Amino acid sequence: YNPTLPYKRPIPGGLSVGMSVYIQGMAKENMRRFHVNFAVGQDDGADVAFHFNPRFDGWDKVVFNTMQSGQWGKEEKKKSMPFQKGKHFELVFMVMPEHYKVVVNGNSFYEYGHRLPVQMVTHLQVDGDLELQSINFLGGQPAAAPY
Repeated sequence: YNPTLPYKRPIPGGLSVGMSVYIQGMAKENMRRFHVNFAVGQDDGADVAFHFNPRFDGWDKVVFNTMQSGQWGKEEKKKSMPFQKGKHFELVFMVMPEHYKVVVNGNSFYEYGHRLPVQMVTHLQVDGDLELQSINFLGGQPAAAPY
């Protein structure tokens, strides 16, 4: 709840199709980039099923990729920037059978097809030029997380 950075949060009960990740934060006034990782492990070198990476340099854009066995795969990207320097934003990831759907501030933004099984994701990692306000989960079985 208004954590530091980097922020690593275990997903109570694991990640499953149907769930949603709700991120509230603020892009820094001097932001260059930041990322959200759907990681498969606690450690920093853990593989990443879905890497969401907004980049503010040259062509303002967002990069999407997967890291398996320490190797980044084919990079995907949308040459559009839904975030604004110094502005509060609402990032929502919905897990569907075929892909993660990204919605920024209510605006549908992208659909990243699954490369790594959704269920291998155990942690949500956030870091970069932003202020993190909160990370919330919706749907699925909460296991030990109270609500």
